[PDB]
Amino acid sequence: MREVISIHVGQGGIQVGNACWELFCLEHGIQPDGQMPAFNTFFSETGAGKHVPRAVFLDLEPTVIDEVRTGTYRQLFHPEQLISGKEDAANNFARGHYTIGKEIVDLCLDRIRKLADNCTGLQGFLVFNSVGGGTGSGLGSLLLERLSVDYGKKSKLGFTIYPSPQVSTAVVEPYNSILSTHSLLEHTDVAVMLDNEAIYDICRRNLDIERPTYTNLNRLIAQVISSLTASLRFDGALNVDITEFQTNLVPYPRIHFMLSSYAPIISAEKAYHEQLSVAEITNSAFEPANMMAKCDPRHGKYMACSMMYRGDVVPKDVNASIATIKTKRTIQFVDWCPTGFKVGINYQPPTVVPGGDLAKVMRAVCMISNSTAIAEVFSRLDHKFDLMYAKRAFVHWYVGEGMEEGEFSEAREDLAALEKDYEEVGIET
Amino acid sequence: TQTLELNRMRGMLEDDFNRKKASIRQAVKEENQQLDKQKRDLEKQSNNEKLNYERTEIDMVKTRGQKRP
Ligand SMILES: Nc1nc2c(ncn2[C@@H]2O[C@H](COP(=O)(O)OP(=O)(O)OP(=O)(O)O)[C@@H](O)[C@H]2O)c(=O)[nH]1
Ligand SMILES: [Mg+2]
Repeated sequence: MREVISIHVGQGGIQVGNACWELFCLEHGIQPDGQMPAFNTFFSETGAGKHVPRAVFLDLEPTVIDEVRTGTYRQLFHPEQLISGKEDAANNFARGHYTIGKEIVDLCLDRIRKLADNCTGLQGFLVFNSVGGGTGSGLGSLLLERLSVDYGKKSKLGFTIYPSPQVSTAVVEPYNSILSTHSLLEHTDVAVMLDNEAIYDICRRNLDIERPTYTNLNRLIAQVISSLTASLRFDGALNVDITEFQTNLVPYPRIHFMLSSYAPIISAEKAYHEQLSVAEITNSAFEPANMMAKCDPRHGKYMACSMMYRGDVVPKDVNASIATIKTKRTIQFVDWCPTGFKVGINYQPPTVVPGGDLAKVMRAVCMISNSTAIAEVFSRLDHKFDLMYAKRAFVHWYVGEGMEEGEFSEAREDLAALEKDYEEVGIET
Repeated sequence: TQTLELNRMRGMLEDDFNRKKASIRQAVKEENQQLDKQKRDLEKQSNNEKLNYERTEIDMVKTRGQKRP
């Protein structure tokens, strides 16, 4: 009787949600048939066994949602929560926020209302979408607008797969990412950056697979989100609301851009060779090598940090290890948060998904941090925008739909002030 | 005598709890040992299969002589 709603807009969202619902069906014992031989957070019961998950699936390119509709989970998802237009967006914002998107966002709103009226104590939203995309950026921004204007009190935890500053899957990412950032910053309360590259380096070092694919990255993201929802899913000594997250991790109304980390993530052999104590694991969780957002946190000072533990985890060693962390030297907090840590334990140890490169592991910790290194990301990203708008490139591709041009400036202007933000709050007093 | 009857209670319960936890850890070690065989064997199968397929490909390519009409 305390549930979540998850939305998977765009191409990144639908893939990561595919893997994540695979994991969730694996955990709660729910079979691909939708029958089961705890689920009230995600799933819902249709009277007799055959359950349906609380989610909507939006991607106007009908290809990936077709790959779902014919996949191993054809029987599970509600045949009406699979919406897709008859065209694509092509990585520009206006193609998914002004003209094309103007069609199905109302259908999404109707479906969401007809899901929520069935909910009892719905806590938070969980959208999944890239910003470099065309339909996960525009349509997602419009849906965020509609949600933030209708319901209100509910938290809105988005999980955006930002593009790394180095690698690129498209050449117009800066535009429709600046636009997404500026259009969500006024209607979100959480935005955890999940770079698509740091996970590659992770799989290269902790897992020895020099050739990883989107499947393994999505499995890892599913693991993170499952470790997160482990609070509501099953019990534990420290059950924490999801509304806890928007309380511990929102200092000021404008600076709410967290980054996450997960530990431990190892193969079978390393687990055979390793100790995996509480101190060791909460020490490794702080290393920069496993920050989902590709950053160097030493470049800045933290502001808030929340840690969800699961497995055979003794609280006394928890307190001792976090104390030693706060006395460690390389990290640095700021003056205006002497209380920096937040903890929450659960007795649901992680799952060994068959074939998943991850190995069976007794303990786990997920660390979501509101930090200051993320700021510099914008800088480098703003970098790109400079060289792109110093020549008025691709503007015609945007005006060829109906989105006014001057908006660019505004959006860009906003991010400029954004940098000012992390030079006004990051400064001691 | 009562306090000894109780201290032996504490001792037996603890020296059972610890052996049980160690047994759990050994079972997890065995589970990881088992999981290792999957990545030990699937890679061997895929290697042998690539060998066979690419050898057959080499054969099919080389099997192009001359026509001489
Ligand atoms: N880590 C990860 N990233 C993904 C995955 N699937 C897609 N992405 C990212 O999605 C982005 C590609 O842009 P799209 O989302 O396809 O664009 P769109 O909004 O769907 O609109 P159109 O593609 O034009 O139809 C890239 O950044 C991908 O890395 C995934 O499964 N895992
Ligand atoms: Mg797409």
